[PDB]
Amino acid sequence: IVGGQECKDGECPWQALLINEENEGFCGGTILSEFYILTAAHCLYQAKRFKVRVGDRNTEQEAVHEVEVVIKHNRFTKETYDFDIAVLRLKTPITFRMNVAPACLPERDWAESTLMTQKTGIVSGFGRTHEKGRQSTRLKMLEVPYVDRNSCKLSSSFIITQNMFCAGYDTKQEDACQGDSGGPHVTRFKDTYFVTGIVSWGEGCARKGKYGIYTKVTAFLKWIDRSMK
Amino acid sequence: RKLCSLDNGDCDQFCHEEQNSVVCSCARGYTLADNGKACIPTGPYPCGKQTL
Ligand SMILES: C[C@@H](C(=O)N1CCOCC1)N1CC[C@H](NS(=O)(=O)c2cc3cc(Cl)ccc3[nH]2)C1=O
Repeated sequence: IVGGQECKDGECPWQALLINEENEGFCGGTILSEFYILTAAHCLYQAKRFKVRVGDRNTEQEAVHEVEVVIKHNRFTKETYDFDIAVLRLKTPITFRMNVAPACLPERDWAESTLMTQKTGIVSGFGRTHEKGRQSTRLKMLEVPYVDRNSCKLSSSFIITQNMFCAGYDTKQEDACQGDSGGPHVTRFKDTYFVTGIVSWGEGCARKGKYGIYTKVTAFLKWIDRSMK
Repeated sequence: RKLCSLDNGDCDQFCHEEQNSVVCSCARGYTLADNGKACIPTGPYPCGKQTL
């Protein structure tokens, strides 16, 4: 996360971190329930074996869960990042506590008419804090304005499918960045946070005239429901 | 603005219109309150709540 603020105690409890063999974070995830994590399909190629960490806001000062089943969308394309979504079923259930809680999955039509129409959502992760930099040791979050679909396609050098949406700032230098992929984009409605996107891709980080591109969760609610059964 | 378009039909969470009337509902782990509008957590750590 470039710009934004540190997640304070209890503010981003649905954040998950995918960590490699060397226990270094390489992507985020969102906690959906005691057994399931939502992430980006493209993250699954950034490590051969990985585990999921929850509850840590600081990777330097200390729960780790192994993955049982990886459910990847059969239509994910490396070429366009379309269908950039996966669900992980963990071997052991997550114990909810301070800094560890699931985000809500919304009902589809209501999400589209009420959440996707809000002014902003919130992205979070342990990704880089500058386009060139190391992964963050602290969990960060950033309020990102929803971006008009037409404005977004006009700003992009790559195709924006209906499975994606744009969020961020045109000029202000704040964005998700490398290492944040697969993480939560949530939208608050009356003090309840609903999962609305998955961090997916961007042309650099915080580049003028570019926005962050996210997997549109509403396009996959039935898919997610099915995967969790 | 009418029904669900008017302040989310006064619903805490999900609002649907059935037969030109508001019907509120809630995410898993919440129960719809007696007023048919509020959503009450069934346990600690309900979804979507910061742990403050
Ligand atoms: C443009 C895109 C890319 O190569 N794509 C793959 C093919 O499909 C189109 C996107 N790309 C190149 C750099 C960028 N890598 S990154 O810096 O790790 C990254 C991810 C990401 C996510 C978001 Cl939401 C904002 C910025 C951002 N930067 C990325 O995803």
